[PDB]
Amino acid sequence: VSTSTFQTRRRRLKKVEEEENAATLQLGQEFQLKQINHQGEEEELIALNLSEARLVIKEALVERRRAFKRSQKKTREKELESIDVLLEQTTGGNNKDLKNTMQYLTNFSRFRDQETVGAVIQLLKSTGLHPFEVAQLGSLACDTADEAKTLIPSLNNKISDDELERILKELSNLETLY
Amino acid sequence: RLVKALEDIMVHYDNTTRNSLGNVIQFIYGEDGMDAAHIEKQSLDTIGGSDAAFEKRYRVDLLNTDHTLDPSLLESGSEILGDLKLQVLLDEEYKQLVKDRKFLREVFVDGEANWPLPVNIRRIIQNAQQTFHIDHTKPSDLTIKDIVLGVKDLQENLLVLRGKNEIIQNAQRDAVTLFCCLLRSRLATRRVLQEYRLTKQAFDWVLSNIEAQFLRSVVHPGEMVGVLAAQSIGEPATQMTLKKVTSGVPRLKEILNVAKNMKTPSLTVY
Amino acid sequence: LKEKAIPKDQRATTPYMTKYERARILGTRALQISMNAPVFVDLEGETDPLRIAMKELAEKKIPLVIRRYLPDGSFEDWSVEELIVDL
Amino acid sequence: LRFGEMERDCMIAHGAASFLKERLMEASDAFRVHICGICGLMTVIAKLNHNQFECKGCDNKIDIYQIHIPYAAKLLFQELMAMNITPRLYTDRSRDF
Amino acid sequence: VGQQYSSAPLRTVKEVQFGLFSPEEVRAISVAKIRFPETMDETQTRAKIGGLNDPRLGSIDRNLKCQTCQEGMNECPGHFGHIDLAKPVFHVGFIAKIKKVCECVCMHCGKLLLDEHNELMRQALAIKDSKKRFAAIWTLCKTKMVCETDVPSEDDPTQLVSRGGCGNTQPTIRKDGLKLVGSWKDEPELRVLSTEEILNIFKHISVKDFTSLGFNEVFSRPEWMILTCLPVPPPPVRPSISFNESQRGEDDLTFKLADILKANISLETLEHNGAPHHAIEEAESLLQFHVATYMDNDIAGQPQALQKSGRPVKSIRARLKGKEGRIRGNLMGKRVDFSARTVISGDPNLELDQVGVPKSIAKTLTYPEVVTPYNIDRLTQLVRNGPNEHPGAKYVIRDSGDRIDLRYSKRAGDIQLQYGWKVERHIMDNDPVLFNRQPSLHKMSMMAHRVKVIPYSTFRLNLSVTSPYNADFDGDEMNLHVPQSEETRAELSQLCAVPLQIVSPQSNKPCMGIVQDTLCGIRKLTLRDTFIELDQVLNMLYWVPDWDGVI
Amino acid sequence: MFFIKDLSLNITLHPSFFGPRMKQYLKTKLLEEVEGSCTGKFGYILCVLDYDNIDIQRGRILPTDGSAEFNVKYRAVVFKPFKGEVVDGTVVSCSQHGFEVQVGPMKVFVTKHLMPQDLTFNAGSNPPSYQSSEDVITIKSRIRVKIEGCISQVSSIHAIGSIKEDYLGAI
Amino acid sequence: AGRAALYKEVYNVIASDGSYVNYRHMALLVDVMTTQGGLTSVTRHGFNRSNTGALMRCSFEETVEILFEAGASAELDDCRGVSENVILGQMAPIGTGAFDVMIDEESLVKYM
Amino acid sequence: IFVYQNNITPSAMKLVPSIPPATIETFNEAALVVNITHHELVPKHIRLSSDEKRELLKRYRLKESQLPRIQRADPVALYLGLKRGEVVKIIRKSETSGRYASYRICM
Ligand SMILES: [Zn+2]
Ligand SMILES: [Zn+2]
Ligand SMILES: [Zn+2]
Repeated sequence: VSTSTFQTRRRRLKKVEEEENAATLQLGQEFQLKQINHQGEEEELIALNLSEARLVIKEALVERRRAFKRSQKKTREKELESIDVLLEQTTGGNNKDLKNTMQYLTNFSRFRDQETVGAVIQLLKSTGLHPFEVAQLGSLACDTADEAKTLIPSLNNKISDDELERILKELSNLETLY
Repeated sequence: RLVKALEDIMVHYDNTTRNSLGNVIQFIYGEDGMDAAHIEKQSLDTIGGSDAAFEKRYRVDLLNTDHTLDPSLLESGSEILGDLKLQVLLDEEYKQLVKDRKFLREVFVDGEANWPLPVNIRRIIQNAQQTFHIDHTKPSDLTIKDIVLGVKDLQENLLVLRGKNEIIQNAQRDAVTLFCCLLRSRLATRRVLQEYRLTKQAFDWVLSNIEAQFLRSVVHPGEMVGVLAAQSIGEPATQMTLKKVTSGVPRLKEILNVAKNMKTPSLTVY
Repeated sequence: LKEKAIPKDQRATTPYMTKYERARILGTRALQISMNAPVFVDLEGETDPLRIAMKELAEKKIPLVIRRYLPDGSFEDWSVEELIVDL
Repeated sequence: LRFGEMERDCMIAHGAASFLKERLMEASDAFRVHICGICGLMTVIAKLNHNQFECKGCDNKIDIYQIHIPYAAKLLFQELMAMNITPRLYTDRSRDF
Repeated sequence: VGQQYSSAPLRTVKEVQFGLFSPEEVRAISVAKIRFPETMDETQTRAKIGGLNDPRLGSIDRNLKCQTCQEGMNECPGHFGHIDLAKPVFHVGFIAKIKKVCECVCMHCGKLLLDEHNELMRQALAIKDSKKRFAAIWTLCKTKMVCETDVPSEDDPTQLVSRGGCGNTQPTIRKDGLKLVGSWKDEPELRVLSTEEILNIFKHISVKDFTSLGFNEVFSRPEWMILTCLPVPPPPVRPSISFNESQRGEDDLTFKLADILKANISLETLEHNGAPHHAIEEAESLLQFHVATYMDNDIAGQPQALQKSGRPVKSIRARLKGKEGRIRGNLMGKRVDFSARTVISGDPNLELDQVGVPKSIAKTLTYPEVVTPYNIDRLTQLVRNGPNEHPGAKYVIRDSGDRIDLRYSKRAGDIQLQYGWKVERHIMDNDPVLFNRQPSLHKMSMMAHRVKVIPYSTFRLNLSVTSPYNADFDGDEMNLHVPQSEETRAELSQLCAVPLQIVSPQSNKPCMGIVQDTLCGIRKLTLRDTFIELDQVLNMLYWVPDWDGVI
Repeated sequence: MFFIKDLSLNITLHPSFFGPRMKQYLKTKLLEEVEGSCTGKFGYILCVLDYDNIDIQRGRILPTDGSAEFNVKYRAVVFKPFKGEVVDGTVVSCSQHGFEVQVGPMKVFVTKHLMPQDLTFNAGSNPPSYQSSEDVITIKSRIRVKIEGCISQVSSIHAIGSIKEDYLGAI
Repeated sequence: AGRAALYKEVYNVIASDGSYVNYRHMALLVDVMTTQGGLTSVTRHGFNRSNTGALMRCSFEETVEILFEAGASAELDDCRGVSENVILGQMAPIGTGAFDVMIDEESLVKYM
Repeated sequence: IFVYQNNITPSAMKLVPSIPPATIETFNEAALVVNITHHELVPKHIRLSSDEKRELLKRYRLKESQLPRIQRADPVALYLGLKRGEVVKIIRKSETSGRYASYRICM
């Protein structure tokens, strides 16, 4: 009667396990790499960038707006105003958090096209770097290898500085004009 | 005490009698998988009497003028005279009945005909003779094939255990054994067309009623067989208002407590 | 395990409904009919939820599924429509 | 009136599980406790007016379950607790068997 | 439910994990400190002092308090406390298991007296049943009374290998009521074994040994068998009943607990101050008594903790012991609501499947019905009729769980109904019930009948139905239980009903037949000598309810 | 950062709702109970994806009341922030103590001391701002912040972030 | 042969009173007593020595004691027995409570 | 198999399980005289193979503990030379079925 997951550990009475969550990929019990899909199989962790996320949300809101019409029988600035409208229909005011997240995601959007976002994901998943690193490198607009290995301190020497610079310089070309 | 010792014990969705742990006690409750209340005391006609009286009541010979069924009893009776293909089935029936006689005389030392079994065969016969207005004058239309193959098929439909595999099929076969012997004893080609004089309609109805009444008789998964058994032992032990050996309440507590130091130790040599 | 969900094919459990089963299906269904649950069978002037449930089982218009548990942990899911109420 | 062990026996034999549940709980005794998801003890300080919970010695204001058990059971458990024995109640199993 | 809603998810107990309380865990869970050996009356003020009873634990009066939860007396269970014992003490039940483990392990080092190297030990360690494994291990190493350091190898015995440490001699331990004594060997060193000594040796036992001795490193650690911190039971376990004002009305356990605090304070005092060493162990042996006598008074070692009256004190062990105890007195067998007991009288005009219930029991026993469209009109009329007009109701429970007592309700002659509410109505005719007779020896003694509300004080059952109930009408009393749920009564109808019990599965035959009056009557009636004329025959036909109408 | 997790929810239905379009009310109650809600263990549960392909399942009826326990299995876009996480956001409120930068559904507070030397508070300019020889943080400016600590609350999760370390602050 | 001899005597005691009991009940108690590999007693030293849940075993003769052996052997209660569900005040898996009930979303829309 | 007239010394019997994989069974001369299985109330106990055991537990869906047991030193258990873990399909006579197939595992 609240919100349940899928993975449960053995209640061996003791509690001392919940360690500090750090920059160096120390995610939560649920948030680690080996996430389990609802059908009962292994799945790599899901991590979206500040654009891809907005796209997923916008897709699912359009699909709920449409899912309701079946059962009803028996640039930049324009987007803010369109999102206002869709939200006011798909949600019941309570989602004040989701509405704010929609405004923030549409504001700080790195790439506003599923096409460009796709090409970005192709360029990033090719690293072999962890989903959170992939997502964060996709939401933060860096220019330098030093800037990137500092804002994302999980990198360090998981990737070559020059190679990371090549990825970085490619992202800047992929950038969206408002 | 008895109640407590048998609490957790009940019949499961597989017919196995199990406890709280899940350890098996009885593979198919009561060794037959039948509910106590549906069972009635009947007679096995394949046990007693001389092998001659047995022959007189079960043996059918189409090939012998001094043994053949009179066509006043069977419509196909005049044309049955000689048919070995049919005679081979009569020899199958009679071989099964004789195998039955020797099996029953092996299960019961004394050879008692009277035993508790489901489906009151006695009743259905009378009931058919009431419903179909059976007259012991006009001949029975039935084919000697319709009878023998009707009983052979009925046996195949008398289920207790459904499971597809061998162990289950063999278990089903074992548990139904005694009832199939009684069924064969009362459904022989002499009895069917002489003692009962069943018509095709009456016979086919009788088979359906044996099938339904048997299928109903199977124990119900959830039946608290344990507690029921305990109380079935408890009530007559309470209503116990009582050549020299302890019996009644003393011998009873003696057994329940498994006395290594028994009051009346008796031994009987044959 | 949820693997213990025996397929709709292969069923060692009896096709008939047990006395314990019909009594609980009817009890629960009448209890729901009293919590003002929707009645599928057309009420031939019926006031008593028990009778309503009895007709509901007669017209096989009950939406209930009996999860029969096999001792080992396993289970065979059967419908009220699937089961025979010969009794 | 006493629904004694005798009556218990008979109802079980009959197979009327829901009646016996009613007669043991619902009608007679009846009680609801707030046990911890870590240690199966009635520790959780349920302040249900403002939905505050917490199991001190667990730092658990998250995993709490409400359970329907007779007050004589809450009692039995508290008397076993009183003798230094832990009668831990777990809502979900592991044994299978 | 314990009345009032909580958003906490409702679940069922699917596992019961036993074990021991860790003194650190008792200490952690503890809501109160426990320091005062008194009760209430802080400077004689009718209020519990911050020491024993409600230093947080729980209220003794019709006034809120229970550390931040409160909720009153009802709905809120008691909250535990702690006692810090100046010296540790043995546990009554664990005394023998403590002795057994002491005989199993070497003192000072804390290692098993027996190792894998022994063939019979290998044969023992094979058992994984905690009970049988430990039973084997103790019987095996109770003989060994020297911790072997040097053990002959699985090669040739000429080469002894060091399995462990200390070639120290073990004492022959024997009981003495509350304490243990051992001896080493001219003359045996007969010495007293202290709680502290035993605890440290237990603390030193390796987890391998722990489990291989019939324990568990997580739930039940051998060390915790010796109590350091006592768990203080809250007021619902030890009720204090302040009768209006001028009275106290305490409980047995409360007294024993206060006696423990007395013994503990007297011990602590001698530890800090003047310590004559073997003069202090006097208050320790008394603490040993008080603590063990708080749990069990019906001990073997004679002295029972008698009260200032002569009552040997109601100990926890006695509370739980069955045959009208706790288990068999409150959980296996209990007192119920919606039940009736009156004298039984025989009747030939009723039905087999019925029970004659007096109007006075009908107007008392009540079924809570649901406000449904199918019976909304009937329920509104019962609510009009009230509690005294036979076809009526006693209470009206709303969806909100609020209950209106129809009698003290001044506007109970206008009251409007809305769906899903409950109208607690009188026992209406043809309502199923469980009519049973004590002792319920077999299934049949507990049958489900149909209701027939009749005048005159007795329960009227059918003559033929006395056979499975096994009692005459010589002034026999019978129980009658009211099923509260639609499914509960459905169970009574499709399982427990009188016509279903006709054929007894105890002996595959019927249990009910025609009896006494009806029996001698039917024999005399069935004859070639028995003749009846037209006039009496017409009436004999009319007396058949299911008569075809054909003479 | 934004995760997409597979989650379940135990929704309980009353028999009155056992009418053909039940699935509608189950999906709806799931969206009432979960959408917008924040938890410590999972964070802000923002949006349940694919309204249609939400697992309905067979609902277990209770033996006390006719009510049915359903375990509705879904998938949703979730937001859980962490220490070390570097995220950009927009100012909301400001004081002598510091400014509060809004990141997604949450407010990450930047203390005075978590800002470099030059950054000096000045309320004597409406709206109260922060000054330097290049940087001026006011009402709704864009800042890149490094989260240092998190607080798990009601249907809220807050954080404390620094900007003193390199490549951070105003953008 | 022990199982057999035991039934023979139990039956001879039921017939000593001169009463009748159906084979099944007796064969049941008898097979209960033998399953354990030998002749198992019907007392505190008989059945209360079994592997069965501590809560069930405590409901007969050795209460406090078996509960102390439960807390000592960190015993686990499976909650599959009558007594253990009775103490907990729940629907025991006996009779009516053996199976489970669920509604089908599909069938609910089919009938209307 | 070793047939001893009256007794064997405990100094000798130490050599009984000493030689693997082989098993050394010991039965008294006097105890052999009369056959146990030949008695009226002794039903037929049948030794099972590893595959027969695996199929028995596979079909009924049980654990080894979940099976009825036979003592290791049982007259029929020694007669059959049953080893700890072996199963026997006891086919007996039933006054309500004719035949009943029971199963017992070694202790
Ligand atoms: Zn806890
Ligand atoms: Zn409280
Ligand atoms: Zn040592």
